[PDB]
Amino acid sequence: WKEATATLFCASDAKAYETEVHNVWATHACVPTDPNPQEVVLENVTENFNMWKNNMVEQMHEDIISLWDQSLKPCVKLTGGSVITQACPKISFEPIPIHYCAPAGFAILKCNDKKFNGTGPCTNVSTVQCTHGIRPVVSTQLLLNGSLAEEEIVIRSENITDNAKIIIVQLNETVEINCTRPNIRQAHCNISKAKWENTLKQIARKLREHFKNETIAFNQSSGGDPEIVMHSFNCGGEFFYCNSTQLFNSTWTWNNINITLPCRIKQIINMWQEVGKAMYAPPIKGQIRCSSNITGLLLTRDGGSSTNGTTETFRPGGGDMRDNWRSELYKYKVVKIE
Amino acid sequence: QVQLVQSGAEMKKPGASVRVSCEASGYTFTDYVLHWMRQAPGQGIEWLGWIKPRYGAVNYAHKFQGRVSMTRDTSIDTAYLELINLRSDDTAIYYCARSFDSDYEWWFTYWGQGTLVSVSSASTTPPSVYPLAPGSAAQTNSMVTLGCLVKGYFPEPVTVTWNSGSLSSGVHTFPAVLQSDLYTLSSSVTVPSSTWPSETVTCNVAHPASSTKVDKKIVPRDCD
Amino acid sequence: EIVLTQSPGTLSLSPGERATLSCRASYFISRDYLAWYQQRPGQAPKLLIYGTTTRASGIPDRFSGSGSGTDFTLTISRLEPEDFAVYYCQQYEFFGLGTKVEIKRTDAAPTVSIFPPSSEQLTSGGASVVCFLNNFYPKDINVKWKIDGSERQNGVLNSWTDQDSKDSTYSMSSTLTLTKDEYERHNSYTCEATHKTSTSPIVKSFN
Ligand SMILES: *[C@@H]1O[C@H](CO)[C@@H](O[C@@H]2O[C@H](CO)[C@@H](O[C@@H]3O[C@H](CO)[C@@H](O)[C@H](O)[C@@H]3O)[C@H](O)[C@H]2NC(C)=O)[C@H](O)[C@H]1NC(C)=O
Ligand SMILES: *[C@@H]1O[C@H](CO)[C@@H](O)[C@H](O)[C@H]1NC(C)=O
Ligand SMILES: *[C@@H]1O[C@H](CO)[C@@H](O)[C@H](O)[C@H]1NC(C)=O
Ligand SMILES: *[C@@H]1O[C@H](CO)[C@@H](O)[C@H](O)[C@H]1NC(C)=O
Ligand SMILES: *[C@@H]1O[C@H](CO)[C@@H](O)[C@H](O)[C@H]1NC(C)=O
Ligand SMILES: *[C@@H]1O[C@H](CO)[C@@H](O)[C@H](O)[C@H]1NC(C)=O
Ligand SMILES: *[C@@H]1O[C@H](CO)[C@@H](O)[C@H](O)[C@H]1NC(C)=O
Ligand SMILES: *[C@@H]1O[C@H](CO)[C@@H](O)[C@H](O)[C@H]1NC(C)=O
Repeated sequence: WKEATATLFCASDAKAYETEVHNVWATHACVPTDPNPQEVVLENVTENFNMWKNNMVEQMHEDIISLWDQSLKPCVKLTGGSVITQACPKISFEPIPIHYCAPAGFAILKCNDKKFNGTGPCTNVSTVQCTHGIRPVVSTQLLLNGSLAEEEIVIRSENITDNAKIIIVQLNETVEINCTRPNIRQAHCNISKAKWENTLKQIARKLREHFKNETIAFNQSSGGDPEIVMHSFNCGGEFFYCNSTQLFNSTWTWNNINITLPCRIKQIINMWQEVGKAMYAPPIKGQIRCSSNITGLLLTRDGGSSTNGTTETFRPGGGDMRDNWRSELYKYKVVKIE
Repeated sequence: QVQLVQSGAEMKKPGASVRVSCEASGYTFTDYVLHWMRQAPGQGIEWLGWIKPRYGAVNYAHKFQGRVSMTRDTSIDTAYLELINLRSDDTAIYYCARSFDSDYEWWFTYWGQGTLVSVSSASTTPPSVYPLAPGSAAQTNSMVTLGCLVKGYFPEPVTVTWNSGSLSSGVHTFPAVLQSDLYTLSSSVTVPSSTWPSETVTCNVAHPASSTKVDKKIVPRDCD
Repeated sequence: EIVLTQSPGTLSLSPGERATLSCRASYFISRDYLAWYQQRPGQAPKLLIYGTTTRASGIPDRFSGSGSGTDFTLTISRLEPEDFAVYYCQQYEFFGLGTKVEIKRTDAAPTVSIFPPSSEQLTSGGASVVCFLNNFYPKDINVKWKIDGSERQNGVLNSWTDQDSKDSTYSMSSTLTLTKDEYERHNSYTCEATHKTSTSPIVKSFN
């Protein structure tokens, strides 16, 4: 019973006849998926898991860095006294599922408790050879094309009373978000206003389960780099930055129409992988369209002593994409075999 | 060696804005949360918020929303705090600080040297210096207490010595007091009655901020 | 929200004695994180204890920590002179209001003395009357101003010193500032100091 560092390998069903860059990377760097994957239930162990100290995330992070570093073609790169210009053709970009697999002598433990809060003992444990397929969606504020909670919404935090620790919300029902750059940089995303608010009611109640009978407010981002103040994501190689203010402007107490978010495709970005900026070429022409599933949220709670109203306010944060991967790797740990 | 070096003291008028800097060294700047705190005269320590310098995420105390802006320059590993709508009760010593530990980021081993921020409608104003000698009819004891009143100056500090420091017995220097957006303090000295007025006793006041250096000889006074 | 109540507000102990500082939370705050800090005059606070019990580097052996997870105690097994300073407890963004540890000395009576306004200030339109309360202990003391027999409370500003490094006493200043117009109406000004020695205030006056 121990978290030991093995070098994982990846597996995928990448298609050689696809131009999408994830396929090329996983084709060269991964092997095909097990056609008949075997899962083994264990002796009713209470093994401790700690999604916040899970070495898989660093390894997965490196993979996406490698993928991004050999697939994406920024026109200019600014990194510590260096600025590198290269050809920057448009790519075909649509994430594919990647499985992480333990090498010989190791295994992956899987937590199957439906209400696992992210840290602590798991009572329904199983062993697997590889993870489920995880789409490596790089985004902020909203997690797209991820995994759903199977029964109820789950709130996960390394320590929820420490306001400096990020909070990961995992939904149990997808909310579809439709973003289009209509057939050059003005674009928009639609989300059901009613479905988002009905979702907010349950999120607020779940958050309220620790902060008992307090009024819960969702409010817009307080500041930071463009990467974290807007909902950012990659759709077809273009970097969308959507004003999410209209999503996080409501209050919920012990008690259809679309929201269209104004977005812009930016050529100049601050890099998530490393401190620096990158410049990409202007958007393609033609209709740009991506439909994603909102599956979770990243929230930060304002700290400090209480002024008047019982109100706790949460604003989206994020930026360190290790937490994006964590939102998917929380149920796994790598172990050496007896 | 982690070190945080802040900019020097500032004087500002009410309604203005102030910028305080915090220079980091000895570590990977983006790896640790940076917090901002302040300590008002005679009050407790107040946390304003923190910034995570990697992406500039911030968290502002309830009472300072709309008043504070926190930013950083990662190319020179320096963080900056901007405060707007200054008012009288923003007068305080400001500190940036970080924890030595990355799991719990509130074990404050490393602190800046502090920045004094004085907020007043007044500009730099020299003190009036008045001698305190006993009253004509003051009773004479074996010892005599003399004083110097240093009223209405800005900013701090002042220094006081007695007979230009050759007497380093019997000196008391008192904390400054607020009275009209300016500071006031006083100093007492106790000497034997047999040695004054027969020999000289002088308070030496120095107010570097106004290039002031004053000597005041204490002689008994006859009311005019 | 965590509310941290520190006690006492002021701790008066002789050097060499053991100090016990209290921090009481308004609900259960665990044993994992609560920390104590030291602050000396003119310096930033200094971290003393973290995780309830673990001394950092350079912290003296005489500091030991304990606590139930709601209430915590800092023990200074034998106070040295340099340990007399202000002490805070803290967890996350929440701080106690501090405890001052000070030196107990003999009940020295003040050498209270009063000084009338200088003629220069009267010529300037102002009139400050100054009373010094020198070399007293303990810190608690009361000063009363009187003008021509009528008690005056408004317009008096008082300032206490820190403990004297050589003789371990405290001193206090009292300044009465009036306008020349009001000051020049009344005749008798009196400063009354009350200390446990002289039951009834020590009175100094001028006309
Ligand atoms: C992470 O550290 C926190 C400390 O901030 C530990 O949290 C503490 O957990 C207990 C049990 O859930 C909480 O008890 C209850 O909390 C509410 C909050 O107001 C209080 O009103 C109740 O009366 C009761 O005390 C406790 O508040 C909470 N926080 C503190 C400061 O004690 C948490 O267990 C730690 N987790 C890990 C994995 O280390
Ligand atoms: C998660 O489980 C641990 C196990 O003790 C518990 O301490 C912690 O409070 C739980 N978190 C929430 C949000 O309930
Ligand atoms: C989603 O969560 C809510 C409460 O968190 C629960 O009532 C609902 O049944 C869940 N939906 C599904 C499909 O499990
Ligand atoms: C998004 O587009 C898909 C496909 O056209 C559609 O099925 C879905 O209802 C749309 N949802 C929203 C919220 O626009
Ligand atoms: C969205 O736009 C409004 C005004 O156009 C602005 O006030 C708000 O701050 C923006 N939201 C974000 C998250 O930038
Ligand atoms: C903020 O919330 C109010 C109340 O729901 C709404 O009327 C207003 O349009 C919202 N504005 C923004 C910018 O979110
Ligand atoms: C959001 O925060 C601002 C100030 O930070 C406040 O004025 C506003 O009422 C808040 N609204 C909500 C819905 O939290
Ligand atoms: C999510 O998957 C859909 C599949 O049609 C794709 O169009 C969309 O671009 C994906 N979203 C992200 C953020 O990768």
